[PDB]
Amino acid sequence: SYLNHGQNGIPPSVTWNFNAMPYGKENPDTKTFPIPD
Amino acid sequence: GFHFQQYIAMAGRAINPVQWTRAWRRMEGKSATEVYRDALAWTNNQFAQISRASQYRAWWWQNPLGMGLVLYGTYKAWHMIYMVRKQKKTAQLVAAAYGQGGQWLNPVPR
Ligand SMILES: CCCCCCCCCCCCCCCCCC(=O)OC[C@H](COP(=O)([O-])OCC(O)COP(=O)([O-])OC[C@@H](COC(=O)CCCCCCCCCCCCCCCCC)OC(=O)CCCCCCCCCCCCCCCCC)OC(=O)CCCCCCCCCCCCCCCCC
Repeated sequence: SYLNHGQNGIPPSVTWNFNAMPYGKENPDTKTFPIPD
Repeated sequence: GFHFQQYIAMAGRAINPVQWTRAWRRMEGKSATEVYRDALAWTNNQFAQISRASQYRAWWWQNPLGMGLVLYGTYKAWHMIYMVRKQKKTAQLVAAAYGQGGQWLNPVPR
């Protein structure tokens, strides 16, 4: 009976944040194809 | 150049409010053409005094560069009093809006 003394949802499996987004003029994590001049 | 003290005194009288009422009374029966002609005549009288008296008279500030130095000094005073003040204000404005040097930032990279 003590198994039901305390289930809204669950904790998130993964999280995404702003610092995970890349930035940089030279950083190749932002370069897919060259932008025309 | 000459009569800088008189010019300072003129500015003082102009800022004095009582002189505002005096000028309001003097402007009774007066035209914009007359006012403009009077101001232009005053300026011409100053410059003509200079042109005439520089031929034979020397002021206390006479120097091997003549009135060029007095004119440069007038310009430098104007600069430091007005333009550098405006620069200070603009600097504080830019530093509050974008950060120091924000007006010289490079465009956002693409
Ligand atoms: C601080 C300087 C730096 C300024 C900021 C930086 C700017 C750099 C750019 C410079 C550009 C200069 C502008 C050039 C344009 C032409 C200007 C010009 O020739 O006519 C000026 C003008 C002269 O008018 P004028 O048409 O030739 O007619 C002359 C009269 O007939 C009278 O006839 P007179 O024969 O009896 O005398 C003729 C003449 C005689 O002028 C002279 O020959 C100078 C006599 C002394 C020789 C050594 C000069 C330098 C060292 C002593 C003076 C220190 C002050 C610096 C003065 C710089 C100008 C030389 O009279 C004067 O000019 C008096 C000036 C000295 C006033 C002293 C006031 C002391 C208060 C400040 C505390 C002490 C100083 C603190 C330390 C500052 C260090 C930077 O001088 C005035 O300022 C008129 C004052 C009217 C009364 C105002 C109420 C009193 C307030 C006193 C301060 C007045 C403003 C001066 C500010 C400087 C002191 C803080």
